[PDB]
Amino acid sequence: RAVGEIPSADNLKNRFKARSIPLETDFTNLIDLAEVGRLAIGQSPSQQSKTPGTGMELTSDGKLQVKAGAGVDIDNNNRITIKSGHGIKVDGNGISVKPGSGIKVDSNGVNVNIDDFWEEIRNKIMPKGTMLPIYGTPNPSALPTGWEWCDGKDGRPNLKKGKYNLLSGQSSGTDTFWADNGDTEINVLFVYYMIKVV
Amino acid sequence: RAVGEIPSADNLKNRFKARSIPLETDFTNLIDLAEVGRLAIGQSPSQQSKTPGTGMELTSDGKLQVKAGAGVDIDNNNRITIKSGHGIKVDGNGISVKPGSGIKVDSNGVNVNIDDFWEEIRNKIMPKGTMLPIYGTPNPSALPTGWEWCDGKDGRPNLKKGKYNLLSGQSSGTDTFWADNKNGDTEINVLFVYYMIKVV
Amino acid sequence: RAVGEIPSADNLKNRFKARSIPLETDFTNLIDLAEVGRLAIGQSPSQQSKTPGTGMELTSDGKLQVKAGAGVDIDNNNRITIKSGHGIKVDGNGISVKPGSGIKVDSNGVNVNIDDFWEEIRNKIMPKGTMLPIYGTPNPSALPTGWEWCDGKDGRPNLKKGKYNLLSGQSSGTDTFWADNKNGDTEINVLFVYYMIKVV
Amino acid sequence: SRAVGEIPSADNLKNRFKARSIPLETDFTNLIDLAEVGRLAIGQSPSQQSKTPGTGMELTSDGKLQVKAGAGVDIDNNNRITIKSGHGIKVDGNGISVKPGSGIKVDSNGVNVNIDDFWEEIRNKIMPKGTMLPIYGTPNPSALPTGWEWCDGKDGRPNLKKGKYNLLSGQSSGTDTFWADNKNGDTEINVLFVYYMIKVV
Amino acid sequence: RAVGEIPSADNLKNRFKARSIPLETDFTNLIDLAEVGRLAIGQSPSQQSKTPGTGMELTSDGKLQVKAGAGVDIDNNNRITIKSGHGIKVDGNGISVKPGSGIKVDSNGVNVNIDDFWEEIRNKIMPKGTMLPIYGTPNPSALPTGWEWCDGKDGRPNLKKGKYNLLSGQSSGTDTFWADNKNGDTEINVLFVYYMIKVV
Amino acid sequence: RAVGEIPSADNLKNRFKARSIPLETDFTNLIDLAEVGRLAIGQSPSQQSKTPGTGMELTSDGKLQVKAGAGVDIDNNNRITIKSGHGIKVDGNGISVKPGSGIKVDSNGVNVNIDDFWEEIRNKIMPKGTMLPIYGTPNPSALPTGWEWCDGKDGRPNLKKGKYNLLSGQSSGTDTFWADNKNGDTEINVLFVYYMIKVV
Repeated sequence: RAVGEIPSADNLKNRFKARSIPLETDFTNLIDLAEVGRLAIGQSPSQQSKTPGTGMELTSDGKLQVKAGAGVDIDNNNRITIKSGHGIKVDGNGISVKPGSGIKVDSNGVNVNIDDFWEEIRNKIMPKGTMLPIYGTPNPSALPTGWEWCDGKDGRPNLKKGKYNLLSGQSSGTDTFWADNGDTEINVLFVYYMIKVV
Repeated sequence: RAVGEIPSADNLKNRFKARSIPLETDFTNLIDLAEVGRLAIGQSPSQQSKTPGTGMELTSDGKLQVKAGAGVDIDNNNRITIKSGHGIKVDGNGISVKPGSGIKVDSNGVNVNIDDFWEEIRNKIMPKGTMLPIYGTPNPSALPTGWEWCDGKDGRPNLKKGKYNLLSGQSSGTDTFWADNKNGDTEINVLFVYYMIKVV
Repeated sequence: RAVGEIPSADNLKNRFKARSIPLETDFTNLIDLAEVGRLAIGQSPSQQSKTPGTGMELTSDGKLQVKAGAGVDIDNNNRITIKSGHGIKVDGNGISVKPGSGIKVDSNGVNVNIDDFWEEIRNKIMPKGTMLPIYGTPNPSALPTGWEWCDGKDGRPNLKKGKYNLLSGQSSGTDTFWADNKNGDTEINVLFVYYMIKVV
Repeated sequence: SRAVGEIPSADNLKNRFKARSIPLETDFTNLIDLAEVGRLAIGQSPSQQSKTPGTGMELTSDGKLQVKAGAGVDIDNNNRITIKSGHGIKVDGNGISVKPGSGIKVDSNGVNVNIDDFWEEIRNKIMPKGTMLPIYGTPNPSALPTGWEWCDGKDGRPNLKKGKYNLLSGQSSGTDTFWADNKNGDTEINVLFVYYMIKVV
Repeated sequence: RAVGEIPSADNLKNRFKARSIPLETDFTNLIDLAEVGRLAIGQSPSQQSKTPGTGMELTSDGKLQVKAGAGVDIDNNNRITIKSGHGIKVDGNGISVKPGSGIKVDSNGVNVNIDDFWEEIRNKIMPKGTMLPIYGTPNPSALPTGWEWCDGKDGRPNLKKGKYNLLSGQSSGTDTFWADNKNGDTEINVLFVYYMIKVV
Repeated sequence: RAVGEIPSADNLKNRFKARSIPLETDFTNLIDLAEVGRLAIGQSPSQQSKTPGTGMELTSDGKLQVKAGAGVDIDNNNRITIKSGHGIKVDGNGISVKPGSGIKVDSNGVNVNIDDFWEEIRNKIMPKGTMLPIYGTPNPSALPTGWEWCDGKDGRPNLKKGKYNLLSGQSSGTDTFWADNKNGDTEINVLFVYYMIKVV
């Protein structure tokens, strides 16, 4: 090397000196960029609390992930999903109620459906063999399910066995008696008796 | 520069040597600081499985985020929410059952409310025009809703026509027969009751 | 130091130069490594949008975390759980329906249980002191809950005071009339029945 | 290294950094020792017993290492070390030599006396102008040395052939004669003939 | 540090990479500068002959110094000086010739000075008591030093006894003879001279 | 790596920034140390003249060495030595004057030695055959070298041939004339001497 080509000591010293502050600046930036990862997982000495954020944990090998609690699960594709218990179904419509006996679910919500249980309630209220009179101007209202007119058939009392057909208390069986001219008028209202067969 | 001032060769060499291990310690720490990020996303060569943690995925441009599955949604404010189907409402108070007909929902849970349907059950049991006798010590219990006394008003039967007012099987209209208390032979006992009739 | 030990100027130059590209690679790789964490929280100048990914937010001290919306809660051990409003139970078995009055919850769904409310429906339909006749082909059928036979005991009406025991409209009390079997011209049929009365 | 898959492991990175430490330590040790050479050369090293330039050398005030000239030594116009010559001495391309003056010749045998420059002066301190000497010639006299002539009467010279007998006599100037006999008398005088020369310078 | 302030990866990468060639240039120059002193002492792997230059040697502790040979000395003040032997003086005027007997040294050079030895030479030539005739033109040349006239004083011969004063014989003393100037046949010619005599 | 071991960012930053000044000191000192060699050879940009110091030059391969001028040589051992021309010799005693013909060198300096040339000077003054009268009483001084007594032997003249023995010009040979001591009228004085003759 030609000695004349080489710079002055002062030039050389200043070329070294002039890199100091750019270096400190680059390294400061590089350290802060790296610190981001540690802040993210909440393990930085500069944080108030050395713990991950809401709903997160750290695996043994430093993966930041969802910490699942009650009602939450992870499916086969590593997706966050809902664990369903009794009365719930989870499908593509989301979380919905599973209808059982006497219930029907719809856009109005969870609804009662009497079809499944009204007969059981009737049976707890009125026993087999209960008789009820129905007033009909000419005609009585329709038989409700489980009931039959008292027409004599099929084990059923006959209540057209005369002009007058009356119930009397506290025995089984039939009888007749005769009346009619006297001092005492008895009024009668005609009805149609039905009987609970079930 | 005055040559007397310049340190010895050993001072100088020692000054350079004394920084080597300090430097090694700083670069080690800095590299391990940098690595944390790559660990967090499950992409470190030092991890067994190079996959994000539970519930998580990476965007194609490097963001770590939740991966929503069945019943889970992301709302308009990027929050994690629940998707409700039929019979479920989701709001401020949380996930609740939406009450429909015959159902009331409170802190005891999902409850039957009979107000919405008991009448319908009654009508399946007891048709319009049903007549029921109520015994009254003097006074009968009050009418249930849908019932009236058989008092001869507004088309209803009049079971107060005379002293004795009996129901008889198996037709419509009224009639009368006579008993004779002077020269009668067979005693009939009678209990007075108050008949009501179902007017719905 | 003996001067013969010392390498050529060109050897010394070469060892310095040979480290330039390696050092550049190292610093390149360290910068990209440390970038991963900023990419992950969505704060990288290289990203379209400087926002966390779906479902995530940044705290003020730089933590990446789940952004909880409607139905979603964070428990005491920092877990993402469901917030249950009315109707809903959340526990180890998951999201279930909480059963209240008249409801039973099982593996078939939400079911109605009548035992909690059928009696209130009965009472809406039939008041205390209602009387019903029961035809017993043999004996009668059995008594329903809340009822009793009209056997004259405990303030109940005595419907076996005689041979013939009839109900009549439209009062309280008892009485008797006499039918003329002897010489009466009109037959009356009588079907015997067991009257029960509702005591609640 | 945009894609995360391309970025080396943390261990590999740390090992690349660690690997350079000792090579760096070596390189700097060598560079420092290379630099120290100059400081040693001028005898200013802390590691040297005496903080002085080596034999014959000094340092200028702006740091140059140069010769320190003492008695007899000079620096010429082209900055060359040379010899400073006083009287008797010449210094040129042939080296240091002796400057010859009067009566001296210098050659490879050394300094020599050259009588050509002074023998006449010595002669003149011994023998005055006018000195006459007789030369015996068996027939002929030896040849005249420089500065002498025969006494033949020319240019004011004594004439010693005027007669057959030409004798010198003390204690005057001039000439004269007296008569003897060739055969008769009582006392014989013997004569040897010579050739007289005279010093004319 | 607020993450928005931090530069892009790429920006940082260019900041580091831009220093490479400036650094190489600086180390190149600094090594070349260091190499100067090893070149100066003739100890450089790039020099054909690893030897100090003309006139120089290295001490054992690495000082670069003059190597003195014949005629050259180092004085007490470490100055390069000439060593002088017989015939020579070294002083402020430099190297000069020291004059001895019969020598004068001046700006013309080394000269013979006959005053110191011409008398020795005369004594080797002419013995004490030598007589020489001086032809006077009337008067004779001056006496050389060491000589006196033959005037008859202080034991000098008297060459003015008579009219005729001749040298003779082969002996010592004086005598006289008588010429027959009256009757003689043979003329004898006489030239007069001034005899001087060497008295040292 | 356990993330709890890694120090704070401010700690890491401070460690890098701590070294900045020490390194500025070290490189400054090292640059100054290297500069010493360039100063020594007088090639330093901070020197007024980019020239070697007094009596020095640089070889083309960069060696600092003595620049020999007139009088000065470099010997086969690379030593600075004196170059000797005519009249000078150089040896263990240094520079001295070399003695030739007619010259002796001692501590008094350069001396004329007449033994080498006085005979030549005699021969330029007096030729072979010169005759000189010596006065002595009763003996002459000793013969100088190169002379003999005129005693008639070995080709020399016989000046003791008679009672009186005179020299006469201007010729060769011998003769006799007669004086008259009885009758002569003219007195001649004679001084007796010893004639010697130069036989070289």
